[PDB]
Amino acid sequence: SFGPMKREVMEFDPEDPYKVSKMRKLERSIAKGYVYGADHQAIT
Amino acid sequence: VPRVATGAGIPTSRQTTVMVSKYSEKSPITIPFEISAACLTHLKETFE
Repeated sequence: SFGPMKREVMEFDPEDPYKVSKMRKLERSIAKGYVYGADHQAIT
Repeated sequence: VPRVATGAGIPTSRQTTVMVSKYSEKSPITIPFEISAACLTHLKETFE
Protein backbone atom coordinates (compact mmCIF):
# COMPACT_ATOMS: atom_id res chain seq x y z
CA SER A 1 0.00 0.00 0.00
CA PHE A 2 2.96 2.29 0.69
CA GLY A 3 4.36 1.63 -2.77
CA PRO A 4 1.61 3.26 -4.88
CA MET A 5 1.42 6.14 -2.40
CA LYS A 6 4.98 7.06 -3.28
CA ARG A 7 3.87 6.61 -6.90
CA GLU A 8 0.68 8.69 -6.91
CA VAL A 9 2.53 11.64 -5.41
CA MET A 10 4.85 11.53 -8.42
CA GLU A 11 2.35 10.62 -11.15
CA PHE A 12 -0.16 13.29 -10.02
CA ASP A 13 1.94 16.40 -9.33
CA PRO A 14 3.28 17.58 -12.74
CA GLU A 15 1.42 20.06 -14.91
CA ASP A 16 4.47 21.64 -16.60
CA PRO A 17 6.60 19.39 -18.86
CA TYR A 18 10.15 19.89 -17.65
CA LYS A 19 8.91 20.90 -14.20
CA VAL A 20 12.37 20.31 -12.69
CA SER A 21 13.89 22.95 -15.00
CA LYS A 22 11.65 25.72 -13.68
CA MET A 23 12.57 24.51 -10.21
CA ARG A 24 16.19 24.92 -11.27
CA LYS A 25 15.42 28.50 -12.30
CA LEU A 26 13.92 29.16 -8.87
CA GLU A 27 16.63 27.44 -6.83
CA ARG A 28 19.44 29.38 -8.54
CA SER A 29 17.97 32.89 -8.52
CA ILE A 30 17.06 32.57 -4.85
CA ALA A 31 20.66 31.61 -4.10
CA LYS A 32 21.97 34.26 -6.54
CA GLY A 33 19.48 37.17 -6.46
CA TYR A 34 17.40 37.15 -9.71
CA VAL A 35 19.84 35.87 -12.29
CA TYR A 36 19.20 37.40 -15.69
CA GLY A 37 18.73 35.26 -18.73
CA ALA A 38 16.59 32.67 -16.98
CA ASP A 39 13.55 33.01 -19.24
CA HIS A 40 14.67 32.33 -22.81
CA GLN A 41 12.67 30.52 -25.44
CA ALA A 42 15.76 31.17 -27.58
CA ILE A 43 19.17 29.52 -27.51
CA THR A 44 22.19 31.83 -27.48
CA VAL B 1 38.16 84.19 -14.21
CA PRO B 2 40.79 86.20 -12.37
CA ARG B 3 40.49 89.48 -14.24
CA VAL B 4 43.29 92.10 -14.50
CA ALA B 5 44.31 94.71 -17.05
CA THR B 6 46.33 97.87 -16.93
CA GLY B 7 48.64 100.16 -18.81
CA ALA B 8 48.77 103.12 -21.13
CA GLY B 9 48.28 101.48 -24.48
CA ILE B 10 48.61 97.93 -23.12
CA PRO B 11 45.52 96.19 -24.53
CA THR B 12 42.87 95.14 -22.05
CA SER B 13 41.60 91.63 -22.68
CA ARG B 14 37.91 91.50 -21.84
CA GLN B 15 36.18 89.33 -19.24
CA THR B 16 35.92 85.60 -19.82
CA THR B 17 33.09 83.09 -19.39
CA VAL B 18 34.30 79.49 -19.10
CA MET B 19 31.92 76.53 -18.90
CA VAL B 20 33.42 73.08 -19.45
CA SER B 21 31.30 69.95 -19.66
CA LYS B 22 33.49 66.96 -18.84
CA TYR B 23 32.08 63.49 -19.41
CA SER B 24 32.37 60.23 -17.52
CA GLU B 25 33.49 56.99 -19.14
CA LYS B 26 31.99 53.55 -18.65
CA SER B 27 33.90 50.29 -18.28
CA PRO B 28 31.57 47.35 -17.64
CA ILE B 29 33.44 44.31 -16.37
CA THR B 30 32.58 40.61 -16.28
CA ILE B 31 34.09 37.55 -14.66
CA PRO B 32 32.72 34.18 -15.77
CA PHE B 33 31.72 31.65 -13.17
CA GLU B 34 31.07 27.94 -13.56
CA ILE B 35 28.78 25.53 -11.72
CA SER B 36 28.39 22.09 -13.23
CA ALA B 37 25.14 20.28 -13.91
CA ALA B 38 26.56 17.44 -11.82
CA CYS B 39 26.92 19.98 -9.03
CA LEU B 40 23.32 21.11 -9.43
CA THR B 41 22.02 17.53 -9.74
CA HIS B 42 22.49 16.56 -6.10
CA LEU B 43 20.35 19.36 -4.63
CA LYS B 44 17.69 18.68 -7.24
CA GLU B 45 17.27 14.91 -7.62
CA THR B 46 17.19 13.93 -3.88
CA PHE B 47 18.90 10.55 -3.73
CA GLU B 48 18.67 8.16 -0.80
